[PDB]
Amino acid sequence: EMPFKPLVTAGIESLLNTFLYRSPALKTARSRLLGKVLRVEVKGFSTSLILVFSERQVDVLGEWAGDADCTVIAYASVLPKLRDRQQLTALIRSGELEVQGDIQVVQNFVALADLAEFDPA
Amino acid sequence: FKPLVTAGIESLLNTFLYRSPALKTARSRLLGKVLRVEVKGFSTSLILVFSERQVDVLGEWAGDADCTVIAYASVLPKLRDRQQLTALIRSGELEVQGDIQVVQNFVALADLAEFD
Ligand SMILES: [Ca+2]
Ligand SMILES: [Ca+2]
Ligand SMILES: [Ca+2]
Ligand SMILES: [Ca+2]
Ligand SMILES: [Ca+2]
Ligand SMILES: [Ca+2]
Ligand SMILES: [Ca+2]
Repeated sequence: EMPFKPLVTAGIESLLNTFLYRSPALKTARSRLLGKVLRVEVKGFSTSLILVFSERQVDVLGEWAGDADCTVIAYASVLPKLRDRQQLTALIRSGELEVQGDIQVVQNFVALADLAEFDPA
Repeated sequence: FKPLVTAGIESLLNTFLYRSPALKTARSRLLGKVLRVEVKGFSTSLILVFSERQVDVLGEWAGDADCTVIAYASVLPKLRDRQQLTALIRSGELEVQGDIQVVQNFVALADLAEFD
């Protein structure tokens, strides 16, 4: 029997790495996140998601004893809305997404996801 | 993006439910069943097709499901406890269409797959 939570964090990590780190065209967009710790608190879920950005991959953890550079709090249904910085600004303004710490981290993350969709690799 | 998401969900479900040979008789209750999962707020459906070897997940399905479940994402981790599924249906947190036995068997299997 494999516990559920580590399987979920491993799955998210695999998805993020294939989507964001596989293409070398995105290197300059990923550089903006190097060394950043982004904590994601999904409302209604009892656990946190912590994304640690390095040069060759992002690591996803279910716990983090240290400091996060940016912390985002939102319901899961906000994720398909994070299409670009415009939508991100509207979500912050409406209170659908709450940001603590460095707002630039989540702006750079959303910008990277936007470019990852643009880039056909 | 959709085939990457479904492949990830398929891998998660198979490692969680299909890895242990001890669960074979519990999985047999779902053989040939199709379970559609509509996560509220998301534009796409998740379709789970149960076979003896594995569960297959698809993002698109030209067909009917034996059972369809509709809920917000936060209700999804509450689906590994068979005794609370009735409470979720009663509270309206989980809406069920079609054959209720399919989701009951799925939750019973998910409960047996995990130490509390
Ligand atoms: Ca890792
Ligand atoms: Ca501190
Ligand atoms: Ca830091
Ligand atoms: Ca976009
Ligand atoms: Ca791409
Ligand atoms: Ca049966
Ligand atoms: Ca259990």
